[PDB]
Amino acid sequence: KLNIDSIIQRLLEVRGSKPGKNVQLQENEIRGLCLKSREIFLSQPILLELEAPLKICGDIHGQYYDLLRLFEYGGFPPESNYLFLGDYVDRGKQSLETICLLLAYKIKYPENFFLLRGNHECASINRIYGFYDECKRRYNIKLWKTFTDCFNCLPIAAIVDEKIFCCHGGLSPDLQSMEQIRRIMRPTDVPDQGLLCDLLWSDPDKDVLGWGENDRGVSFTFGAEVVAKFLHKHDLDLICRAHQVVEDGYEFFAKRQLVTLFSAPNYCGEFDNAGAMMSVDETLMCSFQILKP
Amino acid sequence: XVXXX
Ligand SMILES: [Mn+2]
Ligand SMILES: [Mn+2]
Ligand SMILES: [Mn+2]
Ligand SMILES: [Mn+2]
Ligand SMILES: [Mn+2]
Ligand SMILES: [Mn+2]
Ligand SMILES: [Mn+2]
Ligand SMILES: [Mn+2]
Repeated sequence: KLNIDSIIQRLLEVRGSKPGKNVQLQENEIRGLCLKSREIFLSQPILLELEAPLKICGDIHGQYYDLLRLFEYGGFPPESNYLFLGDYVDRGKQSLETICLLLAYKIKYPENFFLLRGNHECASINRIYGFYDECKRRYNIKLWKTFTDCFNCLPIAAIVDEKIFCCHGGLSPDLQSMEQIRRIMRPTDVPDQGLLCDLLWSDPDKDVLGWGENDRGVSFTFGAEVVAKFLHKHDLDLICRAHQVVEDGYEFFAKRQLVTLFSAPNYCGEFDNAGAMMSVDETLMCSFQILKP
Repeated sequence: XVXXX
C-alpha cells in the first residue's frame, strides 16, 4: 500500500534546492514509514552482526541538507552499505525529512541499510530539544507519538566483522557479556538507569582511568583502562561511537582504541566543527571522509 | 545546553 519509491523520489527531489526547503509528505505516508520500519527493526537482532564494506555515520540532528551531502559523498543507497549511530532528530530545522529518508531506505534496503538508537530517539528528550515542536508545527502531536513507537524498537549496538563494536554513547559498568545486550526486550522507552541508558548516554574521559561522573546528569564517563579491558574480554579491535561534537568530525580516544564520529557540520549554527563518516573496507581498513563546515 | 547548546 506504501509507495516507497515515490516517497524517496519526493525526498531526493530537493537535492540542489535552497537549503531549508521542505518536503511535505502526507501524514499517512509518514505513519506508513514508522510502522513498516518498526516491523523490520523487530525482525532483526537488537545487537546487529554486520559485515564490511560499510560506511558508518554519527549524529545528524535534523540537518537534512547535510545528510544529502553525506550520501552525495558516500554513494546513495544501494551503492554503499550504511550504519548510522543515532541522533537523527532534534536541534536542526528538518528532523522530519531526515528521519523519513532514513526510514524509507531501511524499508527499501533492509539488509544493506542500518540505524542504531541514540539518546535523542527517546520521547523525554525529543520533547524538549526540537522534534516535538517540529511535529506540532508541521503535522500534529499524534504523529510525534507514532515516531516514539518506532524509536522504541530501534536496535542498540552493532559489531562489524567480530572486531568493531558500535553504539551511540558508550560502555556501562553493568556490561559483563554480549548476552546482556541480546536479553534487552523491545519495545522499550528507556525508563531506568542501567545498561541500556549507558549504551545511549555515556562518554569517554581522559581524566578518569576507571569510571567517573558524567556532567550530563546521567550515566557515567569511562577511561582508557575501561576501553582496553572491554576490547580484550570480547576479542575486539575498536569502539566506534558518536554523541559528542568534535572539531574534525572524527576524534580518537584512549590510545586510538575508540573513535567518536559526528556527522553534522556547523552543529546548531554555533560550532565550527566538520562532520565525518567512517568507511570500513573488506580487509577491515578504516578511512575518513570529511564534510566541510 | 550539557544534555550537548
Ligand atoms: Mn529551488
Ligand atoms: Mn494533536
Ligand atoms: Mn558473549
Ligand atoms: Mn547528539
Ligand atoms: Mn547523543
Ligand atoms: Mn568543537
Ligand atoms: Mn590521537
Ligand atoms: Mn588518549
